[PDB]
Amino acid sequence: SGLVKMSAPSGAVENCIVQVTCGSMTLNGLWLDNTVWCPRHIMCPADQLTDPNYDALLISKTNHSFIVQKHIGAQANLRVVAHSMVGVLLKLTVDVANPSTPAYTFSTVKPGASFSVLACYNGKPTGVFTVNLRHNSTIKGSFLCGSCGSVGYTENGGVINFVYMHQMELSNGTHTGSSFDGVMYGAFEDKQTHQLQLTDKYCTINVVAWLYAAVLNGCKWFVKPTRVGIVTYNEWALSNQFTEFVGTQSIDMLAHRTGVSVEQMLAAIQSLHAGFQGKTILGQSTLEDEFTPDDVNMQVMGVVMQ
Amino acid sequence: SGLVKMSAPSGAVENCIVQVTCGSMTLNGLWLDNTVWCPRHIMCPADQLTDPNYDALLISKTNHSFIVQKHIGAQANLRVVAHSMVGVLLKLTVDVANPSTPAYTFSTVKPGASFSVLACYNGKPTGVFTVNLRHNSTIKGSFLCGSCGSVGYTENGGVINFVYMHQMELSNGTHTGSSFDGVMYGAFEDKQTHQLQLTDKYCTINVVAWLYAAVLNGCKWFVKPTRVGIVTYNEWALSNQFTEFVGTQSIDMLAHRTGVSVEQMLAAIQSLHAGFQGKTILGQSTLEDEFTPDDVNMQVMGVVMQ
Ligand SMILES: O=C(Nc1ccc(N(Cc2ccsc2)C(=O)Cn2nnc3ccccc32)cc1)c1ccccc1
Ligand SMILES: O=C(Nc1ccc(N(Cc2ccsc2)C(=O)Cn2nnc3ccccc32)cc1)c1ccccc1
Repeated sequence: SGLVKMSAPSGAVENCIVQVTCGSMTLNGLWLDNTVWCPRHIMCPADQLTDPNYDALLISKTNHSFIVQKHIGAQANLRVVAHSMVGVLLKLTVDVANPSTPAYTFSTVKPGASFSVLACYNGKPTGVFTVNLRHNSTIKGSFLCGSCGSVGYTENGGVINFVYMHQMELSNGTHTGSSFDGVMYGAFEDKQTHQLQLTDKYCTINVVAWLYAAVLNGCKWFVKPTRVGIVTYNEWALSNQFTEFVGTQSIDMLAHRTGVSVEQMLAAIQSLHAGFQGKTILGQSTLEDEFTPDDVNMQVMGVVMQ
Repeated sequence: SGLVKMSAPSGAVENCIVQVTCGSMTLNGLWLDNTVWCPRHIMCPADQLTDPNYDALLISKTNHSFIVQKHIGAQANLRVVAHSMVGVLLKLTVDVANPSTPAYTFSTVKPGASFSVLACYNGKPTGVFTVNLRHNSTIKGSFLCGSCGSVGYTENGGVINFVYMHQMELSNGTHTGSSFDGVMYGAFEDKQTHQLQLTDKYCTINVVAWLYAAVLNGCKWFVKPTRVGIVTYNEWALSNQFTEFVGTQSIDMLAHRTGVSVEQMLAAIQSLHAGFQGKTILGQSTLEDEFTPDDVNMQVMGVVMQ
């Protein structure tokens, strides 16, 4: 038992991290087969950060402009033989395939989805943590400018699913990046201008999963006979910065295991949002919305007890 | 900017995880050079878990009693050629040295220290997370029964420092294990009996470090001119389940960078302990005490807030 933020083991991703340098700027890249991916803003000189013309920047560079180095493991300097833009990514073709390329896929995750982040600095892995794609398609991470190129991923049956490359800090502790098709998560441009974020929202179904985790972990004081219909909850959610609830099979099975109904949990959310009354749930006095039902499922399998 | 629970990258440790089976019990082991470590309760029949005779169990086992397999990466079946007891651990000697043994050390951490955990199941790494050794030398982690043998570690300069091997769950969300000298953390025996947990406390210096991280991230509402001397706080701490504050250079450094004195932070603690007044710090409405000063140092290095 217990519930903690858990990341996928990072070894397979660590073997793919490299350092990329262009002019005075350096950050991290991801080396898969004969390709190195990094943010295109590596090309931008410090004085043009507000107004980058990436098309001009691209063609002002030669292949030799980009120095690519592998520092950890089987150390190497990698010759760049082509460079092109893929949305807000630079795609550097190099003359050697990464022999440690894992089986992999690319995906774009949806708000409410969790993934692991390998934080990197100067081409070396430095930390691992998990985030959730926020309703406004930001993430709440921990980064420096030198951490750009850090990689978000999930893992399933030996296959690494690459979903995020770190691009920018939008505001304090608020970050965004692109999927590997080069599309930036959310309504955000890779430039150094104030950009307004859409309002964030609690991910209801994640909150519900977390409350079920709590109940399986013996924490149940918040469960009452009180029920709220999904239609009534969703109307309330629109006025209180929660997402609308749509049930899933995974939630249904958690309800089955605990004997606590979805309508009870939605009622608990409404009460708890008004206040925790000096009490805690799984160590917290705020609603937790970054565990998905799948994340919870992985960490439970106890019999409901009490 | 941003502050998240960060773990050390796990790849170096992943290469050392194996599966160990004895009779019908299987769990995880750590393979370094020609040695495999695992909890000694792998020898115990299900029906003797209340009062195992580990010395008699050891004698009844042969080297052939133990099946060790590497299931990930370079797969292997490892032949056991010796077995001996090391406190609450078994030390198996195998006939093949792990070719991927990292530079490593062993140490035993003190209450208030953080370390990373690679959760494993049937000899396969499954997840990474960070814990803090509690005041009663338990940890608040996330483990299932097949997770025994999972490994706790830190990184120090390309050296893996192994500090924990998971042994048991004491109560919901409460765990302990041993260092690799085979000494169990805390007052706990490796038998299936209810054991008394000494009362936990808030680690004051960690809470202080967390408050400093908040200020460095532009969260400052809790800072007042109010001060409380160290000697006075410590008197207060004894009656309110906080550890005594002893100053360190790391904390002094944070105080200097933020211009907020330790005494102001201890005052904030006394106040926040009474209640957060409907406000939040770094997203939370409870005092966070599992970030060490060094954990915080590594995630800060932005420049001046007001
Ligand atoms: O510093 C340099 N470049 C740079 C690049 C990107 C950013 N932006 C905004 C942006 C995106 C596209 S254009 C501008 C971030 O959000 C970088 N970033 N990303 N995560 C960060 C966390 C903390 C601080 C900064 C962080 C800022 C600066 C530099 C250094 C030497 C030579 C040339 C350039
Ligand atoms: O299940 C078996 N053994 C076993 C071993 C240890 C434990 N204990 C307690 C303990 C310690 C020393 S002796 C007894 C835990 O705390 C295991 N543990 N460790 N972390 C856990 C999290 C959730 C549930 C259980 C967890 C429980 C059972 C088994 C299965 C087949 C054949 C023989 C034995």
